[PDB]
Amino acid sequence: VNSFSGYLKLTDNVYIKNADIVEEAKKVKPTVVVNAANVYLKHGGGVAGALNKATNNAMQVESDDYIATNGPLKVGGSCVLSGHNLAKHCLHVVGPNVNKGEDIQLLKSAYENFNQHEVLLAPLLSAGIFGADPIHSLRVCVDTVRTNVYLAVFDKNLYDKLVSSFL
Ligand SMILES: O=C(O)c1ccc2c(c1)OCO2
Repeated sequence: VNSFSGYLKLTDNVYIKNADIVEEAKKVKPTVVVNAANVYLKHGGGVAGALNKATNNAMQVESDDYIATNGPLKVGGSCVLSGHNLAKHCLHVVGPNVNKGEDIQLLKSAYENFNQHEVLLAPLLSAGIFGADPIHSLRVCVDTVRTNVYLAVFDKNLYDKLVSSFL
């Protein structure tokens, strides 16, 4: 049994809810929250900007030190950093950004990072300002992630379309 409430069960391991990822993290304090990161861990907008704002910029300060030591992530890659006030850990995952011309086949590689964590609160990778089709992102998630994933969707309209169209 876990703390996650109000989710729609899609499969054995994937759950979905219309919720503010920030507000959901603050309520649950999950072991892992996933950030929709870029390779530079520059948390300007979208999910990343919202998560970072909720940490009062501590996520960005920590991320800048990580990049200064390790250099950029790979598209499809990830790193584990602090979850600050939101979670124990933040898994920063880089999905391909279609608005930069990145290979959408890297979306599966991105979701494979979730399999290193038994339970996660996450957004749909490469959705929103990353430019991919969220219906496609949900399909790759279900067909890739084997661990227990609780997906938070920012828009009620998109949430309802994802559920109605789910095979
Ligand atoms: O919370 C936000 O401001 C935000 C902004 C962009 C998003 C999102 C959340 O879900 C995925 O796309």
